[PDB]
Amino acid sequence: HMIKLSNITKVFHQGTRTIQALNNVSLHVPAGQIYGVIGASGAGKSTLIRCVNLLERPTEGSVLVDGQELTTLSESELTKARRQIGMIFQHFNLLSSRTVFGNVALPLELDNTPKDEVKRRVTELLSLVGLGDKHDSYPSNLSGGQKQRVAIARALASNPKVLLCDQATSALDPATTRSILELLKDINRRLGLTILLITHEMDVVKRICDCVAVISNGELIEQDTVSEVFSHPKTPLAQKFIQSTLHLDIPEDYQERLQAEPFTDCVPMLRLEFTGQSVDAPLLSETARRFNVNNNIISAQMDYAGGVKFGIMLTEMHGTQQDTQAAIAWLQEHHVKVEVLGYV
Amino acid sequence: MIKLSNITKVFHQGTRTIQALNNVSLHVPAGQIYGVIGASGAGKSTLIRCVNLLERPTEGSVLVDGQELTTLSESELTKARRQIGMIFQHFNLLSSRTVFGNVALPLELDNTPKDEVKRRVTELLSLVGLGDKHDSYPSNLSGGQKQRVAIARALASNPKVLLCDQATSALDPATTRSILELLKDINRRLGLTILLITHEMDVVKRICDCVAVISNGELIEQDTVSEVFSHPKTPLAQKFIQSTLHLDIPEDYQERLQAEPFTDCVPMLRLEFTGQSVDAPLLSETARRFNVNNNIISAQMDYAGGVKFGIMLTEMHGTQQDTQAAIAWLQEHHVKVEVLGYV
Amino acid sequence: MSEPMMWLLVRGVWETLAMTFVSGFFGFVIGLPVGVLLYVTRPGQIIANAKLYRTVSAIVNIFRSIPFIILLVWMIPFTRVIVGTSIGLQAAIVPLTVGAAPFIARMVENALLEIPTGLIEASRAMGATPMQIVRKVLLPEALPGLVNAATITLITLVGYSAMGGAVGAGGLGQIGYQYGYIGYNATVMNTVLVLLVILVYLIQFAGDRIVRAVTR
Amino acid sequence: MSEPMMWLLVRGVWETLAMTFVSGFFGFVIGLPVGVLLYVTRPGQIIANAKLYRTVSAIVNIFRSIPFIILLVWMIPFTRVIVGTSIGLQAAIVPLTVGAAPFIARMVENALLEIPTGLIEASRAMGATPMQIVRKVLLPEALPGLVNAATITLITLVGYSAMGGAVGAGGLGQIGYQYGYIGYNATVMNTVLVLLVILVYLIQFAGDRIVRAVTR
Ligand SMILES: Nc1ncnc2c1ncn2[C@@H]1O[C@H](COP(=O)(O)OP(=O)(O)O)[C@@H](O)[C@H]1O
Ligand SMILES: Nc1ncnc2c1ncn2[C@@H]1O[C@H](COP(=O)(O)OP(=O)(O)O)[C@@H](O)[C@H]1O
Ligand code: MET
Ligand code: MET
Repeated sequence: HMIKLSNITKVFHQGTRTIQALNNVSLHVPAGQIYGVIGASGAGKSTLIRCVNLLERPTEGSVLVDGQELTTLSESELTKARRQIGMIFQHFNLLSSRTVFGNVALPLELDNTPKDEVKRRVTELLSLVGLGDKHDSYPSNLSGGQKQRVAIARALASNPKVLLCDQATSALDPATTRSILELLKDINRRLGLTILLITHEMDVVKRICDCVAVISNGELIEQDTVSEVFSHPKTPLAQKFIQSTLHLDIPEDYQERLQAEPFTDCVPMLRLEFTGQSVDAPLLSETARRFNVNNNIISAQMDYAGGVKFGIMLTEMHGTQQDTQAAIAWLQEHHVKVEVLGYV
Repeated sequence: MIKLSNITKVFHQGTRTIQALNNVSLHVPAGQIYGVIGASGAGKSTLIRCVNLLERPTEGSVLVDGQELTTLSESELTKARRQIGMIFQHFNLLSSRTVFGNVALPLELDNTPKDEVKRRVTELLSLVGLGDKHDSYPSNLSGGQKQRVAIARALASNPKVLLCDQATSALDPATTRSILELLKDINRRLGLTILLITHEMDVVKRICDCVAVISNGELIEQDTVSEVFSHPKTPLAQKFIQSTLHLDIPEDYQERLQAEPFTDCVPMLRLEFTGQSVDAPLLSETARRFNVNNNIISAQMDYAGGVKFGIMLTEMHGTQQDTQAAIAWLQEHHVKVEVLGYV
Repeated sequence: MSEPMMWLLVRGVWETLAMTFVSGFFGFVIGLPVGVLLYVTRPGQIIANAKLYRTVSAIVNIFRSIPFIILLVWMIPFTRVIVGTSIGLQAAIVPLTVGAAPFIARMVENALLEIPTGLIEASRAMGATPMQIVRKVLLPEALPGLVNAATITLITLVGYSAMGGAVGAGGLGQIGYQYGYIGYNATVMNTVLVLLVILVYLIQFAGDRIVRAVTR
Repeated sequence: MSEPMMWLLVRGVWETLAMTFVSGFFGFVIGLPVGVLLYVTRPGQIIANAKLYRTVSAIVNIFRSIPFIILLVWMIPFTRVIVGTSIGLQAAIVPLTVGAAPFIARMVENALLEIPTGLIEASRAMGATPMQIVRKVLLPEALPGLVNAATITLITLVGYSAMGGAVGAGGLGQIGYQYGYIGYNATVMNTVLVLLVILVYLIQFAGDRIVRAVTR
């Protein structure tokens, strides 16, 4: 009951036409947990995350952060509200004129904070983010990673209860994203900071998120624990993103040769999803012996998401139509979700 | 077509001696697509320019179509550049011109009949599927559609060479596929030599016959794409052959991984496949024959220059007599078995 | 060169410096608020009025559209009304500041447009009041732009106080007008001109040396 | 509102329009080549002369620096020699031309710096002569910037012409000086001023409307 966005809808009257950004979006982020909202470019990730802070006004709905209604509020009270919700962004939005020290200090000077308390507060957050070294530097000097730590430190300046991330590592590279995401996680785990997160990369969700919602055109299609979404994904669109966190490519020549209608001399290529219980079990070797079947494994990968192992396989199965149907049955029996992609 | 010989180039910027390229010599057979790959700052940008002499080599000699281009004059160097068409990363189109006229430009530079410039340009646009979009200006066009204009312009003069400077560096994988795919159908149809530089590897596999690998000034390999992908000579090439095969090795195993054998252990292996092998149901086959259990971790197969390729990591549960017999069998079948450690 | 002539140009150079800097100063005490309150009313901003903007923009465009000499001559009645005089140094510090303000506002608003908008968005996220973001974030980020606008401002105001010297503002503009147009003396005309180019190059050098002093 | 007054005043409008456009025209005949001469001669660029560029740019600088009044009057001895007259519009479009030429060449250079280097590299690879380059690629690409630059020159020459009223070039700007500066009539001052603001907007809109249609 940390943050509760209920029925959030935002619409635009930008030109001669009215475009709909979000539809009855409802999400609840438990206190001390990390919630990621994932979606394609244009789904309303940006608008949604902005409704929490009320940089954007939801046409209709309810924004309840830390228990307090935010939608209807006095402008002098929204400022009192933002001292609990810091924000970080894709592009870093750091002031080019001020040192990393002053940059972290900036939200504090917005309240009439004493100069003596400020310096103590700033150094700790600079020591926390790993920039305690670079006290006297300007954003033009810092690398992408450095700059993002500053922005996080700055958001953590007001010692906020909730942290929002607007594609925060969408600009940083793979090597750096992980350390920022790990730093961002540690702050949550070590300090209990509630984090809301939007991204378009599923790699991001699985690395640090505890719950996850998949959004497509303003509507939420799958909404559940990270573990349940990475194992037993109920949406085809949801599968697309998961199958991307692991790099599972079907070689160009297969999808061309592969056809959904069964033909003479054909064998089924099927993709298998393993949930935690079956991921480490050598079931494809067992399946080879028991039912006298030959599996041509095209590609396969396993990973962890939400503290739960999972994995996916792409394979064509050779054998008798009776044998094939039998081993598939043994896989479904052993918590491996079998799904036939067609025949080749 | 293209024979760069012992060419060396060093910049003069700010009392710094950048070995842009160091003792570089490259030969390309007429009508064959040849690629050059390297890390940023390696010298491929400087190099591809050395072909049509947009950059002058401080040492060495360049001959295209047999004729040397360094020993030239300014007006004779233009006449020679009519045979070396070039395309660019940033698509470099005149926003003031239309698609048609933009392609007519290279023909305009050297005075040509209006009807002939219509005829010529009309061919090349309908060839790239832009015989339709004649009237559009580049502000309107797509990333790929602009590159199709760039291509159509490079061939306006009807050249013998088509140079590509990171042509798809800032392009969509679907329209990267299509562009590389378009360049390939051109190689075959016209006998056009393609020499291209890139930092992307996906492109090397996709369209190259041969490939060089250049670094810190000097190009250190030069084999078939196929041969280089399977059996890389330089540690540099190993890195490039690593980016293509998406081989995510789990983080969890390292704390669990041992350098030497332990009681109740199963070894962990790295299997590398080649050609027809990649499609053989080999792990289902060893599973029966030697009554061992492969818990399969990771697998990716990839066409890399006209040869199929594959790699996988597995545990192998079973007896020590069953294991050495299956591992031996796999090796007898041309699967490269490398043990990594134990779990 | 006369001995009275030397002690005269010195007063000219003084009257010239006094006019450009004071007018520049007043043009900013006015233009800077006009420019900031022009930026904050643009569509999508903190206080976007498509109606208020069109007005404040329409007047500056009109004033800015009026050639200075004409603006000054037409302002002569107001000048005498407010100064009590039409002739002099402090008489000219009126049409020169009114001449300067329309230019300053456009530049200030344009300088503020260099600031990347997410910086505004970031400010609000922290809980910044609309007045705070101006003095805390906007002016500081556009400071090199503004310091640069001021240089370019002072310089147009050198050319401006000069035109004033043909209609009685004094300064080096007067000395070049009397002794270069009406009655001609060679040493007198040339030293006026060379004093004016040096004054511009000094005003440019000083402005740049301050812009180069801000951290990238 | 004397009809006869109106009939000249109508002359004045013609005197300004003539001065603005004819000086503008010659400003570009001097400006376009000095402008490309700098850009093309830039250090990154193909001609790559610092020694020649330094010279040309510094000449442009010391002229841009000279305030127009002090230039116009200083040029009189020279103005007279060329035309035979120091008075009248025809002598005046001479210092009006040298007023705008250096102002233009820097606009032209900057208008050419806007277009992506690499149109040159795309251009060179096709066998393009530098003469072919400038004419076939450089200029056409810079056209929106060239048209916008001419609008700026013309608006500036409107304001530059009226300053000629004081030295007696004689134009709509002069009607202002005589009636506003010497013998104050409120109908003719209001009428001269309003006519010039209208002339700026017509120059802005003619120019702005043509640029809108020259981007692609
Ligand atoms: N400031 C804005 N002005 C006009 N339309 C907008 C604005 N922001 C978003 N939209 C529209 O609303 C949709 C919401 O998506 P957006 O907020 O951009 O999130 P995402 O990061 O998923 O694209 C966008 O596809 C866009 O069409
Ligand atoms: N015109 C130039 N002047 C000075 N240095 C250059 C120039 N062009 C490239 N370089 C530098 O010298 C090296 C030449 O490599 P380059 O030709 O840019 O190949 P790549 O495309 O692999 O970067 C690079 O490190 C680059 O930064
Ligand atoms: C790219 S790994 C190739 C392995 C083969 N498909 C098998 O079934 O064992
Ligand atoms: C998520 S891939 C799981 C494959 C399984 N462990 C097998 O080898 O049979």
